[PDB]
This record gives sequence, structure tokens and C-alpha cells, in this order.
Amino acid sequence: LPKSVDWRKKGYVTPVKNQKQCGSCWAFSATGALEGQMFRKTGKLVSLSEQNLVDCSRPQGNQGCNGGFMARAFQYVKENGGLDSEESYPYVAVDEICKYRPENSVAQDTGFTVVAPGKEKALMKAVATVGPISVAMDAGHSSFQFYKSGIYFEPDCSSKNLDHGVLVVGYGFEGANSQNSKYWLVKNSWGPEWGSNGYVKIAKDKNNHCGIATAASYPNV
Amino acid sequence: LPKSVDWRKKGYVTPVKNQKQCGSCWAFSATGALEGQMFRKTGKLVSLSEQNLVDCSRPQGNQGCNGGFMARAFQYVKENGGLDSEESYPYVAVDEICKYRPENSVAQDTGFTVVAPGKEKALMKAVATVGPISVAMDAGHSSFQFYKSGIYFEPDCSSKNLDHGVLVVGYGFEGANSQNSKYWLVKNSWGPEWGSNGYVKIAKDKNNHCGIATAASYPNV
Ligand SMILES: *[C@@H](O)[C@H](CCCC)NC(=O)[C@H](CC(C)C)NC(=O)OCc1ccccc1
Ligand SMILES: *[C@@H](O)[C@H](CCCC)NC(=O)[C@H](CC(C)C)NC(=O)OCc1ccccc1
Ligand SMILES: [Cl-]
Ligand SMILES: [Cl-]
Ligand SMILES: [Cl-]
Ligand SMILES: [Cl-]
Ligand SMILES: [Cl-]
Ligand SMILES: [Cl-]
Repeated sequence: LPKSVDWRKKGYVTPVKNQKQCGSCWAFSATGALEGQMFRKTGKLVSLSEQNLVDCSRPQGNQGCNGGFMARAFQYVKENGGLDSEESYPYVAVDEICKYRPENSVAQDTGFTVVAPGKEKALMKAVATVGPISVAMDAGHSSFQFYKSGIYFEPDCSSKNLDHGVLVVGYGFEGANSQNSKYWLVKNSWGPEWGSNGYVKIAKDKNNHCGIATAASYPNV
Repeated sequence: LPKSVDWRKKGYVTPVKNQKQCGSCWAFSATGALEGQMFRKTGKLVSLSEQNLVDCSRPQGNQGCNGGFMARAFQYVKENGGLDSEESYPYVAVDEICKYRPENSVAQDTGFTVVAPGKEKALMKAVATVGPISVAMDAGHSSFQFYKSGIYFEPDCSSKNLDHGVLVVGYGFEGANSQNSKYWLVKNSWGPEWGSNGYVKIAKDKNNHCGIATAASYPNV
């Protein structure tokens, strides 16, 4: 596998978005993974609607601004037959009545693939051969809220008790040695003013740090 | 006109490039504008060759790594009958022999449209209705070099004596009021590591700040 991967360089990733005061991280992780797979299939990078996911996927078990899961989002897209563009269905960061229109759909999926739980080498393989991957992580620490640069490593991080969905867009290493200071390249949904212009490097191959490989998945397009 | 526009979210913009040690900003601004118009016309996003413009547009009045102008680059593409892909004519950040190959051409233009000098409302209309727009600006400040986040506003900026070509990919505002804290969304060519993932927000409707609306143009495809 490559020593480094960054899907941003290949046209798979939309700009950093901001969920604002709504617990919709799962919808942003899901649209980021679907954006990547739809681009891999058609060559067109089109921002997808998190608001469509927040408003319309309660039947699949999501709870809008009160939380949800990327897999349930991919299930909704499948049961629904489509997902609207962000342009047609804008994000307002609150729970609202479903406004989905098939005429505005720009994406579809047949379900999703799960990466082997807890296996960082399985995740590395999926990132290198599929594109961006939705993952869950433990973001419940002030060190993450205030993160700025470098490789994120939090001693109190859990790999089991996760509370935030994000998008792995690559991996790499700091310094000249490929096996030293490895990291996962993660796109957050807290705007570009958070972290390193909206991104964070999370320690890689350090015992599934913060649970990045515990519950990873991607849509099948 | 829309309250905000972001052509990156619609597939019109290639990933951020890096001119390195060559004064070829004008060529990157020109390829970015043609990449957007060729995508609007065909639905295919193809990276274009800045190196073809650097090496071949001296007859039109450009000077390669010593500087140039987007309008002269669109004139070269028109007179030349085409422009090659980045893949077929790679960027090497130095003045080299013209190696234009018609069989590798993936873009054409019949000339260009200019935006009336100094008219930010005319620039806003062009961005909303056409796609990304080539523009000149005053980038000669340490504040721009070390720019990292927020709306860029530099007191020492000129709206008349400009030195750097960039690409306006959209516009927006901060918060709920669409008329307050407005900005131009600008793609630079100093690599993704510069600024905010290679982008900068420049103050909009603040007296043509840094000259963004002084010499704007786009190719006619
Ligand atoms: C991130 O913005 C949110 C914050 C939720 C605060 C209330 N986190 C989630 O949505 C999280 C993401 C997974 C760990 C990937 N899931 C979650 O909180 O789900 C809650 C839930 C429980 C049962 C049924 C539906 C949702
Ligand atoms: C940006 O990389 C370059 C830096 C040039 C350093 C020498 N800027 C330009 O090319 C600039 C862009 C315009 C303002 C849009 N143009 C410029 O410097 O042109 C110089 C020139 C004069 C006469 C004939 C050709 C070129
Ligand atoms: Cl971004
Ligand atoms: Cl999930
Ligand atoms: Cl490794
Ligand atoms: Cl010009
Ligand atoms: Cl002309
Ligand atoms: Cl306005």
C-alpha cells in the first residue's frame, strides 16, 4: 500500500462544512463518504445535502440534531432511491420537516460496506483503495476541541465509547521515516476555523487511537 | 443574485496547485477559469497545463516565470486553437521550450469577457452566472503570505497597483445577515498548505479591496 494517501489531491473532497449547533456530525461524515464515491463513479464532485439526511432519516433510526449514524444515513439513501444536492436542499442546522424531491437527487447507493472492526490495517487498505471513509471517534475531550496542529494524541481517548462521526480522507507520516509518527488525515465538520483549517491528524497505528477503526464504513454506489 | 456561491461544491474546481518558485500565478488563474468553463460545457473536470501557457504565450505578451496576464493567456488559447492537459504537459516551474501538441488539447476558447473595472457588483453577477472568474489583486503583504483564517482585510492594500493573479470561486457572508461580513472566496496557487487549505476569503463590497474587481475576466468557450 502507499506510504501516504490524500484524497483531497485527487478531487474527491468538498470544502470543509460546519454543523453549527446541531448534533449532525453523522450526516456530514455520511455526505463526505458519498461525495467521494459519487466522484469516483462519475467524475463530478457535488456537495450533498446534510439537511436532507437530518430531516428525512428518522424512519431509519437517526435522530436529526440529537444524533445518528452514517450507516443509517446510507440505508436511508438506499430505501429512498436518492439524496438531494446541498444547493437544492440547504443546511440550516436545526431539525425540520422533510423536503426531499427526487427531481433534485444527485446521488444513490445500494447499501454500505463495513471495515473490519478495530483493524487499522483494514482501514488503511480501504482508505487506499476506495476513497474517503466514514468513521466514528471519541471527540469528548477538551484537547480535541482546542486542537491546532500536529499529531493528535489524547491519553484518555476511548476506542470503544465513541461520540462523533468524521471522514478519513487519507493517511501519512511526519518526518522522514514512513513508519514513524503515522497519522490519519481527518476532515471534521466544525468549520475551517477549527483545528488545522478544519482538519486533524490523528495518531495512526497506536492501538486504534480514539476508535477511528472501530466502526468505519462507506456507501456502495 | 444568490446570497452565496461556491463553485467548488458543484465540481467546477480542481484541487489547489502550487506555482513554487516561478511567477506563474497568472497561468494558474487562467487555467482555473478555463477548467471551470470547460466543465460547464462538457461535464468533465480536466486539469489544464500552466506549463503550456508559461512556455508558449510570449508572442501574446506574457513572460513566463517573470509574470503575465490572464487576458493574454486567453488570447493565446484562442490564437493557438487549444491548450494541453496538465497530465500531458506537466508543470515544472521554470521557463522551457514550447511543446504544445494539438493532439493533447482538451480546451479551447474564442476570446474572453472582461468585467468593467472596479465594479464589484458586476463581478458578483459574473461569479453567480458564469462560474469561477480570473482576477488580479494586491498580494504583496506579509499579512497575505501568512494568512490563515477569517476575512482578509489589509489597510496597505491597493485597488490599482496589483501584482498577483488568482481565481474567485464564489462569495458569501458571515452569520444570518447576507449583507454583512461579505467576502470573495478566492483560490490561490501557493499549494494547499498556504492559507485555508489554499483558499482565502477577501473582504467584499469594501471599496474594491486589494483590487479584486479591477481586472477580472473569463474565457469564452
Ligand atoms: C456529533 O455531532 C453527534 C453529537 C450527538 C449529540 C447529541 N454524534 C452522533 O450523532 C453520534 C455519531 C456516532 C458515534 C458515529 N451518534 C449518536 O450520538 O447517536 C445517538 C443515537 C442513539 C440512538 C439512536 C439514534 C441516535
Ligand atoms: C504572480 O505569481 C506573478 C509574480 C510575477 C513576479 C515577477 N504576478 C504576475 O504575473 C502579475 C499578474 C497580474 C497582476 C494579473 N503580472 C505581472 O507581474 O506582469 C508583469 C509583466 C509586465 C509586462 C509584460 C508581462 C508581464
Ligand atoms: Cl475548505
Ligand atoms: Cl455508522
Ligand atoms: Cl503503515
Ligand atoms: Cl488579465
Ligand atoms: Cl480577442
Ligand atoms: Cl451583496
